[PDB]
Amino acid sequence: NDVPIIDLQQDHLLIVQQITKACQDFGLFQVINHGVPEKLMVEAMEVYKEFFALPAEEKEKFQPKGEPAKFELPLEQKAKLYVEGERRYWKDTLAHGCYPLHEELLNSWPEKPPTYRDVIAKYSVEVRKLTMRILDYICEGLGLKLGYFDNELTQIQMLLANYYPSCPDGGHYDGNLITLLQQDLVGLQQLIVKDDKWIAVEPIPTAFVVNLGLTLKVMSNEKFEGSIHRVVTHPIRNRISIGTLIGPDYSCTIEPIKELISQENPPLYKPYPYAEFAEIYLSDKSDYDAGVKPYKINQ
Ligand SMILES: CN1[C@@H]2CC[C@H]1C[C@@H](OC(=O)[C@H](CO)c1ccccc1)C2
Ligand SMILES: O=C(O)CNC(=O)C(=O)O
Ligand code: NI
Ligand SMILES: [Sr+2]
Repeated sequence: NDVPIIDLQQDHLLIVQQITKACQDFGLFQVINHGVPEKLMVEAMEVYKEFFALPAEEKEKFQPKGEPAKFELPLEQKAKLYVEGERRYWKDTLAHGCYPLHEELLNSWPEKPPTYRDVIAKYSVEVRKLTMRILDYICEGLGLKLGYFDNELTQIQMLLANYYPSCPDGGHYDGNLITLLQQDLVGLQQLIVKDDKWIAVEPIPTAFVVNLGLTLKVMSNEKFEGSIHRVVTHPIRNRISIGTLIGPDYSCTIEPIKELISQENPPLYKPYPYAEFAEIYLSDKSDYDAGVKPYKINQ
């Protein structure tokens, strides 16, 4: 496995160097000793195991007008079941916003299992906290002031809990800024561009896989790579994974961070509305970066 595993209790400068190199080379890495309670990660996975085992009577409560929603605008934050492209569906996703944790938002979350709201609220807070630490390591690697992304660029925090039914014998960037993913079974693969080859991202049940989204690829002016990754169906196990997809509010304007831009390293994208990007990203799957192709410049 060539995917870096970065221990967040090493000396501070080694963390920054390792994260920086991973962001430049792959756009994907794993973190361990990351400060999120292991007992909470286990409880959250147990919550989704139970949720996906509930009977139809419960699951229908998350299916607007009798069927799962699609990832299409407007992308609401209330909890809903989603599907995304059929295969030989292939994936059920429970998704909802998590930030800020409002009463009206929490009130849309599952009531069963009865621990869902307490466990997943605590998990959201912890995963967010860790996500903001990692962005700050990225700030130091890019030479940006700490806290640069602690604003509307991280205003939206979508939890996407995925269930992949087994089959005996899908690639994308995430369009947002940064994603943390918890898994405990093989199935996640990263595209190694230089070989045009898919490789396994080893499942470490107490680690988080960190992958950079298209928005960060653009804002770093391609100093950092976004991760192109996919999931292959498990031949034996139903697989569950928990993604926390953090990024801009839909009222944001995305552009290469001006402080990174020079005469020698000009901007590679013009500014665009995130909401306009989001529409293309969700609709046009003709290429991985179709969402940002209309904004490319200096090529
Ligand atoms: C596998 N798919 C991919 C990634 C997750 C899942 C569902 C969809 O991605 C999203 O819905 C996220 C939600 O924040 C998104 C939506 C608009 C703009 C930026 C990011 C596409
Ligand atoms: O489920 C996995 O292991 C990977 N999930 C995704 O890439 C996603 O939901 O965007
Ligand atoms: Ni993804
Ligand atoms: Sr139904």
